[PDB]
Amino acid sequence: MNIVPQDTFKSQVSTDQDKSVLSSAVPSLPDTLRQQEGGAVPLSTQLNDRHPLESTLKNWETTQRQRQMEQYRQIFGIAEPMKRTMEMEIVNRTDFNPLSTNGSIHRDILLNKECSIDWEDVYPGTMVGDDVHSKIEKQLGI
Amino acid sequence: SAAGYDRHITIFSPEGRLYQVEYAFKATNQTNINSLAVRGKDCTVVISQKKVPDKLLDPTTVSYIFCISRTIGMVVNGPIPDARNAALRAKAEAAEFRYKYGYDMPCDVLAKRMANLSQIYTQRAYMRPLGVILTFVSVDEELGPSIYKTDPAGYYVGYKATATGPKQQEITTNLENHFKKSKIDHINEESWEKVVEFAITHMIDALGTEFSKNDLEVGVATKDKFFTLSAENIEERLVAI
Amino acid sequence: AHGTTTLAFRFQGGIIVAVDSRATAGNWVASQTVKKVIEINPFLLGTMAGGAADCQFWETWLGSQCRLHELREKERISVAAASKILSNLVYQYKGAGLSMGTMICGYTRKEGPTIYYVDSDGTRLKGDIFCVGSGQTFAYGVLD
Amino acid sequence: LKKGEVSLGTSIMAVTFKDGVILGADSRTTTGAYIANRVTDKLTRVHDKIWCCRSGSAADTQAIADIVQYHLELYTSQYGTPSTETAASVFKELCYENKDNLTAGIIVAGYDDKNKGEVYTIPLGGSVHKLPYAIAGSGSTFIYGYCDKNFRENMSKEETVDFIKHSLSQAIKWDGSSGGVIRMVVLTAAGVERLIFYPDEYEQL
Amino acid sequence: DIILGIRVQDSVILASSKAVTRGISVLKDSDDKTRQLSPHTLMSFAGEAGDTVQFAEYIQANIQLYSIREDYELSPQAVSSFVRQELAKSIRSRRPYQVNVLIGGYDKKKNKPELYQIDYLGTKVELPYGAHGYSYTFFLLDHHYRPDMTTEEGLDLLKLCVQELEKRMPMDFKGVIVKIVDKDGIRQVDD
Amino acid sequence: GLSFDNYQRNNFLAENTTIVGVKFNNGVVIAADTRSTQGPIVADKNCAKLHRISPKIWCAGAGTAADTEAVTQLIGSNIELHSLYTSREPRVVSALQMLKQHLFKYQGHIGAYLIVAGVDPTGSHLFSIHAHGSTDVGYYLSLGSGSLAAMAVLESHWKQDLTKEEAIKLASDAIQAGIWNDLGSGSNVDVCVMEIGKDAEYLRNYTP
Amino acid sequence: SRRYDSRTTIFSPEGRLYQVEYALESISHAGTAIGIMASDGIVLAAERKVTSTLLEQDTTEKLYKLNDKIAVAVAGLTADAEILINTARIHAQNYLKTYNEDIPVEILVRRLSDIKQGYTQHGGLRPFGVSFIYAGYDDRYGYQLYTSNPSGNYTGWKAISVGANTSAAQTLLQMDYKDDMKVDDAIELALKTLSKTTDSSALTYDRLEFATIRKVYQKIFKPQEIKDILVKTGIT
Amino acid sequence: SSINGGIVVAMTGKDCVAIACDLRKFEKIFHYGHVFLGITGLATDVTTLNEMFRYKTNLYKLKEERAIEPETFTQLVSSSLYERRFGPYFVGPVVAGINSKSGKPFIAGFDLIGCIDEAKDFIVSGTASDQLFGMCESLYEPNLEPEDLFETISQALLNAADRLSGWGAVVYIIKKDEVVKRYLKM
Amino acid sequence: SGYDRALSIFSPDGHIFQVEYALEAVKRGTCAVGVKGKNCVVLGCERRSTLKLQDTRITPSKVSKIDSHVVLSFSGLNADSRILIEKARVEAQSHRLTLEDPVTVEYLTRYVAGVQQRYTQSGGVRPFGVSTLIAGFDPRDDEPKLYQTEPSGIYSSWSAQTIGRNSKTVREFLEKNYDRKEPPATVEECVKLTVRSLLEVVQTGAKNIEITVVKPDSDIVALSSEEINQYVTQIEQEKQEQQEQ
Amino acid sequence: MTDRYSFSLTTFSPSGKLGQIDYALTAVKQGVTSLGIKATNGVVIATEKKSSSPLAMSETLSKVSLLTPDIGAVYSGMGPDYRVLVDKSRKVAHTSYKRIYGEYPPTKLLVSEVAKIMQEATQSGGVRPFGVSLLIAGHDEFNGFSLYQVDPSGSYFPWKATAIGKGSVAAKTFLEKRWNDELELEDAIHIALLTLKESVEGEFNGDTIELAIIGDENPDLLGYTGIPTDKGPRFRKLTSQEINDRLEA
Repeated sequence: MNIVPQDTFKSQVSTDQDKSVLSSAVPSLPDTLRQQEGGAVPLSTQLNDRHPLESTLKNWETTQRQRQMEQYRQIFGIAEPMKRTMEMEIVNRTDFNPLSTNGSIHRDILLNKECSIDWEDVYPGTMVGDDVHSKIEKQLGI
Repeated sequence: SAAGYDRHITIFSPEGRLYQVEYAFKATNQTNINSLAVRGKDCTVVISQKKVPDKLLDPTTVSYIFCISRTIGMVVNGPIPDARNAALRAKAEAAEFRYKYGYDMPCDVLAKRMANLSQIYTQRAYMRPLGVILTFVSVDEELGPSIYKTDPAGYYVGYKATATGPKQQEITTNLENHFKKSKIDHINEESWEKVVEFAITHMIDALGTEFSKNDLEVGVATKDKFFTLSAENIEERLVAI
Repeated sequence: AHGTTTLAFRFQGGIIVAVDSRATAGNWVASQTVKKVIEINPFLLGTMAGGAADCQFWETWLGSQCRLHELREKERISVAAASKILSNLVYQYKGAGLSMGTMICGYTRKEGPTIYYVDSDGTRLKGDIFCVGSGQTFAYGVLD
Repeated sequence: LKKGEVSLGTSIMAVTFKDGVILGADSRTTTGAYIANRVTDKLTRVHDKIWCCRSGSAADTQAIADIVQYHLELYTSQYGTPSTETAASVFKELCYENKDNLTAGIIVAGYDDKNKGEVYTIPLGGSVHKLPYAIAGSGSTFIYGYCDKNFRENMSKEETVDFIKHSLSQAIKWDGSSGGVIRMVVLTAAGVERLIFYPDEYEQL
Repeated sequence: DIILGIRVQDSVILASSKAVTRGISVLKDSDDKTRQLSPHTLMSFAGEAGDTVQFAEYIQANIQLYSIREDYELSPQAVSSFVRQELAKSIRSRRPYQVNVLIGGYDKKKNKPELYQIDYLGTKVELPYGAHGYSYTFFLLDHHYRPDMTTEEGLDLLKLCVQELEKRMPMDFKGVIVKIVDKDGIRQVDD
Repeated sequence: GLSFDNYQRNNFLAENTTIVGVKFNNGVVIAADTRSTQGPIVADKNCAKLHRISPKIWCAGAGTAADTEAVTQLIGSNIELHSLYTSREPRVVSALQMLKQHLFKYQGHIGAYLIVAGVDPTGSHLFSIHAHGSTDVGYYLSLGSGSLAAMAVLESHWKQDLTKEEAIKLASDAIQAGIWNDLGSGSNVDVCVMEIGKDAEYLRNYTP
Repeated sequence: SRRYDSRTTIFSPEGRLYQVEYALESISHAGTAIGIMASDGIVLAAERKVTSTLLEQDTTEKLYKLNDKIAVAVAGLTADAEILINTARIHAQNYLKTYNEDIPVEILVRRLSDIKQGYTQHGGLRPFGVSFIYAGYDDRYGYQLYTSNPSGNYTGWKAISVGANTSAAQTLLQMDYKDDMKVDDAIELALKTLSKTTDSSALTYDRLEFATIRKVYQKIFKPQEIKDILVKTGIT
Repeated sequence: SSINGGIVVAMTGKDCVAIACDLRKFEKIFHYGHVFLGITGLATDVTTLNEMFRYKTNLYKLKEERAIEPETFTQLVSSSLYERRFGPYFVGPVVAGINSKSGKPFIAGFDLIGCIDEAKDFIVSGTASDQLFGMCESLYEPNLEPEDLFETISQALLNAADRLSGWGAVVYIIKKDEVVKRYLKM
Repeated sequence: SGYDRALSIFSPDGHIFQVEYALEAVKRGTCAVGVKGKNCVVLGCERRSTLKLQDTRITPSKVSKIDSHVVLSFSGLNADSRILIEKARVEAQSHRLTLEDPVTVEYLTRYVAGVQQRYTQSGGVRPFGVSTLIAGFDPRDDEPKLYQTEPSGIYSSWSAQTIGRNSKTVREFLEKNYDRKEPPATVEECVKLTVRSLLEVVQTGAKNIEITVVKPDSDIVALSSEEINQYVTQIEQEKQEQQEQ
Repeated sequence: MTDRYSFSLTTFSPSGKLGQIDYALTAVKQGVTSLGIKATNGVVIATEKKSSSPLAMSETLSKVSLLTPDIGAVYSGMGPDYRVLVDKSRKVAHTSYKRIYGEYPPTKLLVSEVAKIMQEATQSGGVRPFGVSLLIAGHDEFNGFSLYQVDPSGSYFPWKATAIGKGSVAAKTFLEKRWNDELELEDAIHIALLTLKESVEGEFNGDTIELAIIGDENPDLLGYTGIPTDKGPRFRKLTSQEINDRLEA
């Protein structure tokens, strides 16, 4: 029953915390070239000096969804949140469009956002990566 | 029947049809009961048939009429598990609409929402449609008395009056003849009791052989509340002509 | 770690690493003498010159990384590669609170004798003569 | 309390009596020393016979009240009319789980055929307390003695009305952030009754 | 850290100083402030320790990848634009770090030298001159610069700038490493 | 959505009107002044401040101008989509709810303060909206740096039984007082009248 | 075989990919498109396959602009072609933004070909089933002409054809191509090849799309210009 | 190399517009067809905005198959600026142009988060405090012929310059038919 | 039987048939050959006869430079080789960035084999129908390195190896004409041996043969058509002189 | 895992055809007839209403939908897919265009967005293609009036006049014999009524057919007055009474 998102800070760090981009030469260290972030961005710099509202905005919709699921569990039972989560997971897992980033129509219907617009909708948004094969590897887990 | 696929999932056949949707449609007549919905001047009446062949059953626990919100009632044709699933989802939809937009959910908007969910089920491969037919009745603050029906294919539409069941054709023909005679798309009565009696009379003359107070279920929607009648109320309505 | 003078240079056939073993007493008695230089491998050495825990922990970790690399490639790791591994690791945590200045000294067939200096700021300098300590100007002058 | 926000400086009272409960409040909203709203309805309805009054941040309490009304509509669709204890528990859970980010205090008054009228108070922090009567707000501090000297159990409706009127008139007289008209809601088995009293009436008490 | 760049009629001359990090007695013979981006494009950098070297090596790796992929060399203008993009991207979500870059190239297709300067915020300027570090040299450069200077005259002007700068350095100014980029590639001046 | 890029960079670089709403027996009136100031300088002597959420729902704002414009436009798009979806005329309560939840989501970091008036099948409605997500109902409201003079005028001559003409005159007088007595306000008076059962009437430069 | 053609990620016992082969086969059901590179420009011609009355000819289903220097002729499914065309336009703008220079043609062709190849290697994706003729100019190689098929392979050409009558059109182009031709000669050759290889009664203007690239500007011919050139060449 | 900061002036004539910027080659005025944009502020943000708007206008022309009009471009600039609500570019942009279909002149200015100021007479950006705004107010007259408008804007810039380094100006006079670009290196 | 429908199924005799089918796909590609000399490596490739209207100046070559000291040739599906080559180049640059040392030949071979193996571990992906030959010299080393990689992820080290169409005949010729005791001691001998090996399957001659030579200190040279023509003519003249006697 | 993917539901047949798209086209061809006619002053879009029973209120369900004040659409095929795609198009008109440029999109760009959405359903692992065909009529400042047809595969073409559905071939021939470059909007409406008369088997009156026009701006439909530059909607749906009056004439 949370309104404002809570527990947004990291509690542990490591040099292999990002499994997607790890060096093949030294598997315990991240791959700076394939990160494509400017090459001078250590992970430690991401732990300080953030805008206070950024974490609230990034996790807002997930928090509202979790509160709705908790209310359904309290009032309806386990089956209702189970079914909602199953529907959403099936819809999300069957969609794979490497050339587009827009959400599906059915996802919007399930989220009850058929006729709703937020700034995420208006503003949806290299040398290495950003290709179809990287998305294939990330999606399949290989 | 389906040759290869189309026996499990909802994809097109060579004829351009969705066999799983049609089979879900055929699944709606398993209960072999009928329901009727009519509009009054300021009320909407739904009457459903009760069949309790088993003598060990508790009759008071058998019902296909559900209360969705303060103003909306629903009648389901089909097996009771999918009926209860649909009822719970409709309750959640109405409550969320009220929370999100600041006013009560209208009957037609809820019908459209359920139909959109049904469209999801008809297009996704790993989802099956619910083999039920839903009928929502209310007295909308803008549109007056309202009856809207939704089916497994995702199609929804509003009705002056409607009937659904294995014997829906006879009731539909009788209603059409009556509305031809009266030239009015509703019932000209000032109380919902007269409308209930008229619906009971229509059901009796359409199905035949009549019934007692325990073979019927009646729900009535007014401008303020939707409520289901009890056995004594139905007995009074049967006695009163 | 002790800010005492530490020296390293490479003359013709190896590296001379020199430290002063004048330990500082406290509320303890040592069972044996302490060492100001960490033995990373039978072929690699490092110096602490900073936070003692950081140097000990991360140079033991570097020894593990070098061992795994040598097992994989069936060859001794180059000193440049080991110093680069340590530098990348310390740079990933730059500004978090670490403090360590180490001198990685090694000798390989392909490179020869090599000395690098790695700092907690991410600095990685190859050199011939290094003098880091409380008084290091005198030692550097005597060397030169 | 975020800078530039709106605070609910008010005088809130809720009293249980013989036939039910009564909830009363003033009607003043102030930003600093300026009366931003001279006529405010502070009696918030979350269910047909479950009402509340809010204190602290106005935005936070409005969001919490909206969520509570939504929750009670879901509960009613499933199980029927909830008890005042259930609404108080939902309010407490919302206020406590978010107390590090929201500043909310609630007074809940309710009626049902089982418990026959109840008052709950959730002060800042998220704890819940059930009391025969409750007072809250900046102007309540001036009537802690008076109420403690004038409350009786099982009072009639008129006696409860007079008690609330006198106490809120004193709170209005002494507190700057309070004033305007007195609003009251009477929750009994016979239904919901609304009452309003004007300054020319209660200032002569 | 001091970096100077002078563009002349036929080449680009880049001068850089040594490091002397912090109270560490180092004897070495190398240039740690210069990375060769391509056979006809050189980069000099001056700024905070750690970050600047990481950024320079990242840029060098990207440009080498492009050269291997296309079997073709980018022009100095495209290289400078890519460097500006990467520098502006690095400080997108972190506190900016001190860094100044001089990129000197020789466009073979246009057959002409080019020089660019990029500051820490990501401002790229095409210049005939350039300097970062110690803060007068602009006045001397403005007084003694011609667009049609030869390599020898540019080297003499650079020597004059070095002599002027040495009189204010605290006598620890060691040999400044000077490199020349022209149609024959990149070379280092012994003097 | 809205980006947080270059926040640290900007911090590093740094370290180195009168609006009124009145209610009458068959509708609402919203009026505003037309002076735009970029500080002490008058940028525009005729600037429109009455904005349209929907054909019969209008609003006027103060605070951060870009935030006010963006929030009004976004809520207008949402209202249009919802009205198409339900095949019904939009309601003032729906816009109020959307605005309140959008402003509560951003925790007051969007600096929009609004007066929203309108008519719908349920009647006539006037609301005030705060940047932190709190809303209130009223019969007459004022906003802006000239709001105290306008509120004095409103408190002088307001009563329950008001015709359309009297309401228009009262709103015009409140804006005039803001114009004369406040340095931030001036120039012309823009009005918009909404009645139950009629089109909205938008009168630009009503008195002058 | 029916055992090895249902999925795109399964090899046949002979090492063949049947879904890719079927995607290649689908190309022959599309109208012919011809590209000819002369010594001073490039000519693209395309025969509309679904031409009929009541169709708005003034308002293009086969010739598209990627940027100011690159154009494409399309053979196959038009919706997949539009997807890939929008992707290519975005990639060209990305290259311009990053490097402040216009993207070379071969880089763009290779990017699109990689996208197609990737779409041949995932179980949930089917091949695009489109063929592209790229015509471009860059400062490195000058004028250049490429083709790409659904399998992800691309090739450079002097004169190429894709679509319904590739064999006959290629025979004619082989018999009639000269390295030193001009743009007008290439226009005449392309029109004559389209008139010979077409299965319709006659080659009119309403069944043609025409484009040229020459010093650099792209000219996409209007129907009146097509009619004028048809009259001039004697085809009428 | 300095570059940061500057001034931009836009003025409306009878059937023409004028846009001028200061100059020490780094120029603060760009065009995307028949629409001109002048940016003052941080050099990095000016370059970034120029590249982004070139990107977006090229895509717009490829899709719409027509050049973008000044009003639509103004809306695009406003939305792009508001996207960076909490990390805004340190820029003051000004837009000038002539609408192709109607022929009417158009000038507008923006704040750093996209608030639009549509002025009928003139717009000053960079430093409209010291002398430029007052000089333009004292010199501007409505409905001026292109020669008169050019003289007025050039004189305003010259008067501002005297209020000592190498100073120049770049002026664009835009009519529906042609655009004339001149320099004022004085 | 019913055991060749997925990559995750063993046959009763212990085979995975989709791997063999990917090898069958490789068998249809143009021939590639690699010969390791005393101090050089030679990679030869067979090219299909260029069509008359084909532009023979911009089409990619059959031998690609992964780095300044390592070259790669392939056989099989041409479009998958682009993906593999791009990944190899990115990995070489990443290794240089991470360890300041350029890759060794064996390390790059192992990375390529790892990518190929990783693309065999899901039922939703297709393995690369490519077999590769990777040649080069380790930095500051003078020992030539030649390796072969297969679609399953297996890599091997060879003194001379052929892959692709009709590679068995070329392999038999190499076995007859190549001995590890006395490898060819000059670049000319290695190139001549590679040309003669390719001439056993190449239908036309010098116009269907491509040759790249790798020598220490990162010396990578692509021979022109004229030099290959000279080698072919010399071989033909020697054969004619032998037959005349 | 074997649930991190799902194989493609649309694949190429050995002949080179995508079977699911062809079956969706068949489903479209089994639908009710709809048509569009493009004139010099406007565009007419028309269709035949159908009812499961006479007791249904045909006005509740409308096959003609306003996408923008200047763009409308009609259909042939399956209704729920229509409803989903219309909602998506109405949302996209705002998210992609009006929140960026301050104006509604032209007809062709909205058609392109809808067609992209439809194409993405034919390259998926868990949705079938939409079994529906679209007619979109619109007007914009720099292109005038336009009429487009969109297929289940996502291909769209501009038409001077066209028809889709069960009686599409005969209607196409009748429109071919009755179209010219100088037609007017009223003539187009009359031709559309005549064409629909040949396809409706039952009652051909105002309660069984549905028509809408893209014509001139209707300031009486704006809902507010005071801004001379605010143009009213050009999309207008004809009432049943107007259709009856035109049929009588």
